[PDB]
Amino acid sequence: QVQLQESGPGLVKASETLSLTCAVSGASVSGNYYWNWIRQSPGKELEWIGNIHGNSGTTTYNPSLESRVTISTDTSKNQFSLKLTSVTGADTATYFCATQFKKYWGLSVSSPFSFSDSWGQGVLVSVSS
Amino acid sequence: AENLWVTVYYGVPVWKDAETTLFCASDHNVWATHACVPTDPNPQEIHLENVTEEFNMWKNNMVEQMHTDIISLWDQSLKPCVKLTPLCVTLQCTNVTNNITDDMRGELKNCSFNMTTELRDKKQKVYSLFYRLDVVQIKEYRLINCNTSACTQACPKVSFEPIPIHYCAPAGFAILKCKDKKFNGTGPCPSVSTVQCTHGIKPVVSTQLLLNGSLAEEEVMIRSENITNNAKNILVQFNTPVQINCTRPNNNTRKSIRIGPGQAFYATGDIIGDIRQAHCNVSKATWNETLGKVVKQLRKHFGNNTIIRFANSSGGDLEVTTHSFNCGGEFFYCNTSGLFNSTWISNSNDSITLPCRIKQIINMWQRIGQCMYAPPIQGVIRCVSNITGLILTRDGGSTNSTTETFRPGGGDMRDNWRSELYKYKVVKIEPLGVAPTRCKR
Amino acid sequence: NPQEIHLENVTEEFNMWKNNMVEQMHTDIISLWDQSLKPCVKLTPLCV
Amino acid sequence: AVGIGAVFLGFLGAAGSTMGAASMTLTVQARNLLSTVWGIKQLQARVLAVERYLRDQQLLGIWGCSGKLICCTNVPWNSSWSNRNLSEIWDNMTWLQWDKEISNYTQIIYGLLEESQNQQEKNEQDLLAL
Amino acid sequence: DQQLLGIWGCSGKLICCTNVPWNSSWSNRNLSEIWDNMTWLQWDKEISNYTQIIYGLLEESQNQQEKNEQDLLAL
Amino acid sequence: AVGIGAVFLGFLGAAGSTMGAASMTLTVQARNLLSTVWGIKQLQARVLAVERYLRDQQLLGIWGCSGKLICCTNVPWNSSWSNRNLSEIWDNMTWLQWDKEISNYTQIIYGLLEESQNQQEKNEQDLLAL
Amino acid sequence: DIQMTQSPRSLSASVGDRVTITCRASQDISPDLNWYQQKPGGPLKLLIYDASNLQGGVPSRFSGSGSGTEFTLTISSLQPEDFATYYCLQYNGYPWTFGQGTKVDHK
Ligand SMILES: *[C@@H]1O[C@H](CO)[C@@H](O[C@@H]2O[C@H](CO)[C@@H](O[C@@H]3O[C@H](CO)[C@@H](O)[C@H](O[C@H]4O[C@H](CO)[C@@H](O)[C@H](O)[C@@H]4O[C@H]4O[C@H](CO)[C@@H](O)[C@H](O)[C@@H]4O)[C@@H]3O)[C@H](O)[C@H]2NC(C)=O)[C@H](O)[C@H]1NC(C)=O
Ligand SMILES: *[C@@H]1O[C@H](CO)[C@@H](O[C@@H]2O[C@H](CO)[C@@H](O[C@@H]3O[C@H](CO)[C@@H](O)[C@H](O)[C@@H]3O)[C@H](O)[C@H]2NC(C)=O)[C@H](O)[C@H]1NC(C)=O
Ligand SMILES: *[C@@H]1O[C@H](CO)[C@@H](O[C@@H]2O[C@H](CO)[C@@H](O[C@@H]3O[C@H](CO)[C@@H](O)[C@H](O)[C@@H]3O)[C@H](O)[C@H]2NC(C)=O)[C@H](O)[C@H]1NC(C)=O
Ligand SMILES: *[C@@H]1O[C@H](CO)[C@@H](O[C@@H]2O[C@H](CO)[C@@H](O)[C@H](O)[C@H]2NC(C)=O)[C@H](O)[C@H]1NC(C)=O
Ligand SMILES: *[C@@H]1O[C@H](CO)[C@@H](O[C@@H]2O[C@H](CO)[C@@H](O)[C@H](O)[C@H]2NC(C)=O)[C@H](O)[C@H]1NC(C)=O
Ligand SMILES: *[C@@H]1O[C@H](CO)[C@@H](O[C@@H]2O[C@H](CO)[C@@H](O)[C@H](O)[C@H]2NC(C)=O)[C@H](O)[C@H]1NC(C)=O
Ligand SMILES: *[C@@H]1O[C@H](CO)[C@@H](O[C@@H]2O[C@H](CO)[C@@H](O)[C@H](O)[C@H]2NC(C)=O)[C@H](O)[C@H]1NC(C)=O
Ligand SMILES: *[C@@H]1O[C@H](CO)[C@@H](O[C@@H]2O[C@H](CO)[C@@H](O)[C@H](O)[C@H]2NC(C)=O)[C@H](O)[C@H]1NC(C)=O
Ligand SMILES: *[C@@H]1O[C@H](CO)[C@@H](O[C@@H]2O[C@H](CO)[C@@H](O)[C@H](O)[C@H]2NC(C)=O)[C@H](O)[C@H]1NC(C)=O
Ligand SMILES: *[C@@H]1O[C@H](CO)[C@@H](O[C@@H]2O[C@H](CO)[C@@H](O)[C@H](O)[C@H]2NC(C)=O)[C@H](O)[C@H]1NC(C)=O
Ligand SMILES: *[C@@H]1O[C@H](CO)[C@@H](O[C@@H]2O[C@H](CO)[C@@H](O)[C@H](O)[C@H]2NC(C)=O)[C@H](O)[C@H]1NC(C)=O
Ligand SMILES: *[C@@H]1O[C@H](CO)[C@@H](O)[C@H](O)[C@H]1NC(C)=O
Ligand SMILES: *[C@@H]1O[C@H](CO)[C@@H](O)[C@H](O)[C@H]1NC(C)=O
Ligand SMILES: *[C@@H]1O[C@H](CO)[C@@H](O)[C@H](O)[C@H]1NC(C)=O
Ligand SMILES: *[C@@H]1O[C@H](CO)[C@@H](O)[C@H](O)[C@H]1NC(C)=O
Ligand SMILES: *[C@@H]1O[C@H](CO)[C@@H](O)[C@H](O)[C@H]1NC(C)=O
Repeated sequence: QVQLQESGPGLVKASETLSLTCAVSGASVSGNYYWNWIRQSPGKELEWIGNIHGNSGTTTYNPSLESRVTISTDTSKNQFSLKLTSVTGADTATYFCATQFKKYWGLSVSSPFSFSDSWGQGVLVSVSS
Repeated sequence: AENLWVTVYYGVPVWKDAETTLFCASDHNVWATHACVPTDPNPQEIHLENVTEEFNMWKNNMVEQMHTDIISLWDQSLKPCVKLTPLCVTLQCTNVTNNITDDMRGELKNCSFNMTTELRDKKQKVYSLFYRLDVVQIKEYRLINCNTSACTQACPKVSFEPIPIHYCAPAGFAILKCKDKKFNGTGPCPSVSTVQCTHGIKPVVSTQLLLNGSLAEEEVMIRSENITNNAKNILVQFNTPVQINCTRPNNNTRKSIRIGPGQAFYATGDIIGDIRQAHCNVSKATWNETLGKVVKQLRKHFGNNTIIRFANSSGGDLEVTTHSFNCGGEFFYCNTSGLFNSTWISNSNDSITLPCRIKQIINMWQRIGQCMYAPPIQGVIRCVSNITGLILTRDGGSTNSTTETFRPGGGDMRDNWRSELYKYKVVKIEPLGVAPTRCKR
Repeated sequence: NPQEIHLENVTEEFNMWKNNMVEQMHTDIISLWDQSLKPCVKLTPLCV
Repeated sequence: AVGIGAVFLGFLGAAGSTMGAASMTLTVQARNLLSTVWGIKQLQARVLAVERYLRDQQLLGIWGCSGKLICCTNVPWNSSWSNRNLSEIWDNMTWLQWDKEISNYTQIIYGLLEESQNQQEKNEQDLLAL
Repeated sequence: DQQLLGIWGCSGKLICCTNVPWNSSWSNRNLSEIWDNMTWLQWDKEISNYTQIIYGLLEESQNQQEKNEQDLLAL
Repeated sequence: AVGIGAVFLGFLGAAGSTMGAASMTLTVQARNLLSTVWGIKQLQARVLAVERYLRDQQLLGIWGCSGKLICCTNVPWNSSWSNRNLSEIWDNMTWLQWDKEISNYTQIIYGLLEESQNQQEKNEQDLLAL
Repeated sequence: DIQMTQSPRSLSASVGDRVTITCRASQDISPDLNWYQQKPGGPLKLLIYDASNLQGGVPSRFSGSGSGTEFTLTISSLQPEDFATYYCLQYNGYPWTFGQGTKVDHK
């Protein structure tokens, strides 16, 4: 099974860059996986930040945060990192790193089905003026 | 009632422990990569879920294969090089006393002798600077190896720098890797993967200290085949590295003497400026913190109220009594006595300096009858390295006293390879299987 | 009695300047020349 | 349909899976069995691998299961070899455990298969004689 | 080569025709312009880029056939 | 039922027996065909043995007798090869004597078998075309 | 962006009661929708994938149904551990939008 653990600074200042890291065990970052970064602010709805393809490196960010989100991967450390520039008060939230995929028990994409997903414990980040 | 019948399957995922011969994979050197296959740019690993295996680092044949391959490569590298047969002559030596300190008195000898030339009816008179460890008195001296065997000179083009090497198994076999942290090398590993071959392993040769190695991902790890037995060495793996800076400061000079048709001997001409001792430096606070971690981990196996002592080496050959290594072609032997000297009881910028010596006639592996003459290196030399482990030995250990004393050890190079191949094993697949099934032919 | 089979309608592409047979022949000739000289006298004492 | 990953069980991935699930990927294992002093050792290893492959293929051909990955036979299953029912074998066990259990009843089954296949060949020849 | 032939169920045969249908994307030419107006070298040059997928299809088809045969013999 | 010995005809033990009796133990013979300077010779011998085994298997496969020890064919028996009847062959002669007798009519039979198997394969393909 | 409306926003029920939650999308996304459960201060647990397939290890009481622009999650017999926030998520097209979260507590 794939396990994910988040880490990063618990407090950041306004207008600074928030850097978070998520380390994965049981799988490889370079594999055919979609590594996801999501956030949830206190008492609000979940907001999907962005995603990156492990094998190809293609990145897709939320249009609202497309101008301030950067997702990268480190194969040597077996992890992936998120950078959020120009953080503000609204950015205070709990950030989660996730990944979901389909595991096939045969050959080619026709054989049975096995949906798998993993979400980390998450890290709370607060932005101070 | 069962009406079951034997049915055969080919390709079942079953394996057994086995021994085989692995081959190279790598991205002028003594460790020849010419006869080694290129490595795949994207290695593949398959994590086996629900598979718990059995591992034993002290019964791994890969260590033996690595030792044999390293020795074979070292022997092969020296074959097409000059043999210093004519160097066994009567030397006439004098003390060197030009701009020397109080600790380099008598270490260097200025020795003159007769030598052959390209024409076999002519002789020349030459001189060179030798080390006191190389010449034995017969004002007349001789090389230390002359009564044991004649032996060769390393060619000056080959480099001694280690290069990573990967070991990949043949078809029909597999390499299982234990991904469980805190795994002490023996017992069951729940978490296992399959690899085509291992990470790059540098064949670093050293004693009493493991240099340029791998670090434990979590904390200091202590391993021993039987920790109750005092005759078995203890391998300590650090969590963080400790930087060490070694240097030979003398501005050496090299000259060539033609001893025959297309044969040259490289002698030390003269030293420019002052003459001082080579030495190493290691930070004090970092070493104290590392020893604190080591004693904290040692208390787990040897009681919580036991006094833990670090003392000097017992004795023996210079190779095993001192931290011996090679820094850019020059062979250092250093006195790690300021490090392992302290006692621990249950409850700024200065650095420790190890002064130490250099040698030129080398018996690398534990063999007798084969040397290796290292030509001198020109100019000052300096190097920096990471300490990432120790090889310790427990002296005595009787129940009379409640104090445990540990001393540095080494000598055998298999312990150096064992610290790197502890989490790997080799198995062979068994694709034929039989089961009950309800057909009938 | 060597055998030759003429292939009809087959038009091949040839390039003399990138033929590995030449390299193999050169290596084999050099190896044979080196092998022939091994069991022969070495004139070391003639340097006088 | 976007933001979804696809992964296939590779080589020995089905080692921890049950027998029934592991029996659906025999080809990935089957394909991997085939593919101066040091050259001698490398060539010896290659020759040994080829010999092992040929020995296994010869045994399969002698049992009459040539060219098949799954080949059910005519030999009845003696209850002395094992007592467990199919429910507790193909859905609650793995191939390694089965190999460990049955490792001491392997050769007699091979001999029975050989003699059975010889009998079938003789009977087929007799039938075709008419 | 022999193992590749055997895995597809064509063991011990020189001409062994299979169950995989011919996708028109691989080649649109009809049998008249293939078996009577072309050569094996030209065909190999033409279809040199659609080879591995056909091999995988043959493998999966043979596996399915073996499974179905076992199920039929179970009854 | 005590004090009785059980001995099996081993390897070439049937070399002196008749053809019919010798044809009942083909497996024991079949299993035995597979299993610094001196290493070269040993490896050369092993490679030669493997090559011989593969050549024999290819010859068997080309005739349509793949994976069989007693495979019957469709080629009629020309009377010019041997006039003896089955009574004086399978019950009053040995395989060595038969090999000595028919040692000069072997290759033509092989060619006939090859051509017959090719024709059978073509006809089977044509039948399946419908 | 595909917008999601989940109802009821907050629900109160006792142990053993049948609970129904509806989630509607601005456009057809079937069968691409998952149902997740989140306890206070903990990570989200996947209950249903593809809107009709029960995730391995989930109790059989949970079920999912619907299609088009209307999907339903049903808990046949509510349990003490079932009091949580339930969300519906889609992956047919970016961005991935979650529901507001239906909170089920003890009456
Ligand atoms: C642990 O790892 C560290 C780093 O990972 C090791 O430290 C490195 O050691 C190497 C080798 O000593 C060193 O590279 C040398 O740096 C010298 C100074 O810049 C260079 O002069 C030297 O080049 C000479 O040697 C090469 C062969 O090694 C030749 O190919 C080259 O042409 C040079 O040789 C010329 O010069 C010499 C001297 O004048 C002359 O005699 C020759 O004839 C020729 O004319 C190497 O490039 C790195 O700089 C070190 N790294 C650091 C950070 O210091 C350390 O050694 C490892 N520990 C152990 C125990 O192995
Ligand atoms: C490694 O082992 C674990 C269990 O030890 C495997 O997970 C198990 O997978 C099986 C089948 O995929 C699950 O069985 C299912 O049970 C449910 C509920 O009873 C049933 O509705 C299904 O029809 C199916 O029978 C089993 O529950 C599950 N175990 C756990 C604890 O979740 C896992 O698959 C193994 N790894 C591999 C690679 O096979
Ligand atoms: C070696 O050769 C000898 C003879 O050359 C073999 O012994 C022969 O065995 C056959 C059958 O086992 C005997 O046939 C018998 O013939 C009598 C004739 O009246 C018949 O009544 C019986 O029913 C049977 O058919 C044959 O007599 C016997 N020969 C002798 C001289 O006794 C022997 O078997 C051979 N060895 C091996 C290992 O085959
Ligand atoms: C080693 O000894 C030699 C020979 O005595 C020294 O070389 C002599 O150096 C002096 C000047 O110091 C010259 O005048 C002589 O001509 C040199 N002799 C020869 C034969 O060249 C050499 O200096 C000594 N080296 C050291 C380090 O003391
Ligand atoms: C090099 O050889 C010469 C002679 O070939 C040595 O000079 C002789 O030394 C011996 C002492 O052992 C004297 O008895 C001779 O009279 C000397 N002969 C001459 C011609 O000088 C010289 O000592 C040798 N050099 C070294 C360093 O040993
Ligand atoms: C000594 O140890 C340090 C720390 O482990 C090494 O520096 C690391 O080098 C790797 C190169 O693979 C980098 O990925 C890390 O980011 C580096 N870490 C730091 C903190 O700088 C250093 O290379 C080691 N020295 C030698 C000679 O091996
Ligand atoms: C680890 O070493 C100890 C010390 O040798 C072993 O215990 C000894 O076993 C021998 C066997 O005959 C006895 O004679 C000694 O009296 C034992 N000494 C003590 C202190 O118990 C121990 O067996 C070794 N561990 C293993 C697993 O073999
Ligand atoms: C090891 O440490 C000693 C000091 O304990 C260093 O000696 C100093 O070296 C610097 C070189 O930049 C000189 O400027 C100082 O004058 C030296 N001080 C003394 C008291 O000798 C030595 O250089 C260090 N060596 C290495 C290789 O790090
Ligand atoms: C070993 O050598 C390294 C590099 O020469 C030393 O690291 C330097 O230390 C000085 C003084 O603190 C700094 O100004 C440099 O920036 C450092 N450089 C690097 C690359 O780290 C190190 O202090 C030495 N350690 C010992 C124990 O002598
Ligand atoms: C470890 O320390 C001891 C204690 O200093 C060393 O023993 C010394 O050995 C030298 C010989 O070179 C004597 O001159 C000293 O008198 C000894 N010390 C004492 C207190 O008697 C021992 O040599 C050290 N270990 C090594 C390997 O050098
Ligand atoms: C290793 O270093 C230690 C510490 O300097 C040496 O021990 C000293 O040896 C000298 C002998 O020349 C004594 O005069 C000192 O009193 C010793 N120091 C102490 C603290 O006892 C030791 O000799 C060195 N190793 C070797 C092999 O010489
Ligand atoms: C050289 O110096 C050493 C150390 O001072 C001394 O023991 C030796 O006797 C000296 N040899 C001479 C002056 O020939
Ligand atoms: C060579 O000489 C040294 C010192 O004179 C001695 O220790 C050694 O034993 C000698 N070697 C042999 C083989 O006698
Ligand atoms: C440490 O090694 C001992 C050696 O007997 C073994 O019993 C123990 O299980 C090992 N520890 C772990 C965590 O595997
Ligand atoms: C060593 O001596 C040479 C020759 O005088 C000089 O060029 C070089 O700079 C010296 N090296 C050092 C480190 O002083
Ligand atoms: C060893 O430690 C003692 C501390 O009691 C100290 O006095 C002594 O100088 C140390 N020796 C060396 C060689 O560092």
